[PDB]
Formats: sequence, C-alpha cells, structure tokens
Amino acid sequence: GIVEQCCTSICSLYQLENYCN
Amino acid sequence: GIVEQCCTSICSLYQLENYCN
Amino acid sequence: GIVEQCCTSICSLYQLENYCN
Amino acid sequence: GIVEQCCTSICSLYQLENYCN
Amino acid sequence: GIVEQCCTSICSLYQLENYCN
Amino acid sequence: GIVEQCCTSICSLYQLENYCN
Amino acid sequence: FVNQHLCGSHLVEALYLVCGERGFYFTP
Amino acid sequence: FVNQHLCGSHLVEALYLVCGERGFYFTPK
Amino acid sequence: FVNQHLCGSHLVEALYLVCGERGFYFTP
Amino acid sequence: FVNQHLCGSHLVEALYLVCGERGFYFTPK
Amino acid sequence: FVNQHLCGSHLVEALYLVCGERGFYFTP
Amino acid sequence: FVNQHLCGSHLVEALYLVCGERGFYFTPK
Ligand SMILES: [Zn+2]
Ligand SMILES: [Zn+2]
Repeated sequence: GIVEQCCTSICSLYQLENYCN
Repeated sequence: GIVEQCCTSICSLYQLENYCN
Repeated sequence: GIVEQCCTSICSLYQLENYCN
Repeated sequence: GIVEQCCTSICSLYQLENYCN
Repeated sequence: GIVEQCCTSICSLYQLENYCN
Repeated sequence: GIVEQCCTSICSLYQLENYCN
Repeated sequence: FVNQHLCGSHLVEALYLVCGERGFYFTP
Repeated sequence: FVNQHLCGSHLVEALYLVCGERGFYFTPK
Repeated sequence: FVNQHLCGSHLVEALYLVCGERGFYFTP
Repeated sequence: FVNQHLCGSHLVEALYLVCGERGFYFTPK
Repeated sequence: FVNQHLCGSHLVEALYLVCGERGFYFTP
Repeated sequence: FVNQHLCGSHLVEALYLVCGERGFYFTPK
C-alpha cells in the first residue's frame, strides 16, 4: 500500500500526488 | 514576507516553491 | 465532514472514530 | 516505562490510556 | 496552569523551563 | 553539517542554537 | 482560511492514530 | 515496526498538504 | 475552543524538547 | 539515540490526544 | 502573536517538504 | 534515505522553536 511504498523509500511530490482524488 | 503572505490565506505548495533556495 | 464539528468544538477519540473507514 | 514498550512495538490508544495522568 | 499562560502569549524557552522537573 | 551532527546522537537545544541566524 | 487549514492538519494526524489499519478519507 | 508507524504519521501530513481540497486515499491495507 | 486545543499540542512538543531527560509537569 | 528521541516526540503528542484534561507525566528516565 | 507562532511551525514543515535538497529561506 | 528525512522534519521544528525571530538556514544536503 501507500505506507510500504513511501516509508521504505522517500516519495517525491509527484509520487505523493498519485494518491490525491 | 512569508508570514504576511501565508498565515491568513492558504499558500499552495506551488506558491511555497518561491522560498526554496 | 468533520471540520464543522471538530474545528469549532473539541472532539474526543470516540467521536473521531465515527470518521474512520 | 513507555519507551521500552511503545517504541519497540506499536501501542494501541488503550495501551496508551494506562499512562494518563 | 501552563495552557492559559503559554497559549495566551508565547512563552520563551526560559519560561517553558519553569515546567521541567 | 547539522544532519551529520544531530541525526545519530541527540543535539541539545544549546547545540541547536549554533545554527540560528 | 488558514485557521481551518491548520485544524485539518491536526485532525488528519489524530485520525491516523485513532483509525489505525482501517484508514479514513479526508475530503475537507 | 514502530518506525513504519512514525513514518506513516509524516506521510499523512505530507498528503494533506499536497492534495489540498481534493483530499486523498488512505487505506493502508 | 480548538484554538487552545491546537496550541496545547505544540506546547507539549516544546516542553518535551526543552526538558529533555528531566521530563515535565503537564496538569492543564 | 535519535530514534528513541523522535519516538518520544510522537508518544507525547499521542498522550496529549488520549489523556485530554487529565494530563500525564512523561518521564523518559 | 500565538497564531503567527503556530502558523510559522506549519510553514517551516511545508517548506522542508517542498524544497527538499535545496533548502529554504526563513526569517519572520 | 528515510531515517534522515524524518529526523530533518523534527530538526526544522526544533530550530524554529529555538531560533525564534532570528531564523535559521536549513540546507540538508
Ligand atoms: Zn517523526
Ligand atoms: Zn498546529
């Protein structure tokens, strides 16, 4: 999920936006 | 500065970019 | 919804749990 | 007590309830 | 106590030290 | 660097003050 | 309104802690 | 472990800031 | 007043940092 | 150790929310 | 002065997130 | 690296509180 993805390596702002509605 | 600009109306993350070095 | 209810008045953990998935 | 417990494994809120007050 | 003293005006660092053991 | 000096051993608030403008 | 914006940031932190594995939607 | 729990707390703050009014999906399973 | 409730959250973080190992008195 | 230090900061925030007006005592000793 | 203080705390966190490697300019 | 990223988020908060009106520069690399 999101935690596995962004807490094992740093998500950039582009990668975080993937999660907005 | 940034207090005047961003403590009464919301600054977007794109407006915050201006203060990056 | 939440902002109306919890930003104008203090919400306990019990009431915040209503907004969980 | 608390750091040993809650920093080596996740404490529930009800586990944290013990440490009030 | 501390919440009215320090959430009414900002408490400096020294004023905060008042509430350490 | 501050990250190097303060991210493995704890910097006191007095060590941090060295980094103020 | 900034006050409402900073209040949402604390609400999202509290829900994170309260909801645990379940998650939550925050639209706002 | 706990460190994933602490990270997930900064993660949700960062999502809140990034997504603004849109809001975001947060179903950790 | 969520005003003071939000403030209080910044205050305990500040106390934790200032007091370090000593701990602190938090009786609102 | 920084990790325990960062963890303490999140614990104190969580206690603040759980314990409300009762407060709490955070001795890290 | 309290609002200003609490807002500054959130701004510095947001600046950190957006500026990453580059750092930022901060003086209030 | 994530641990350094997380520590940086707390460092910035501590600096803000300690430095106050003076401000600080925080260039993490
Ligand atoms: Zn943290
Ligand atoms: Zn706040």
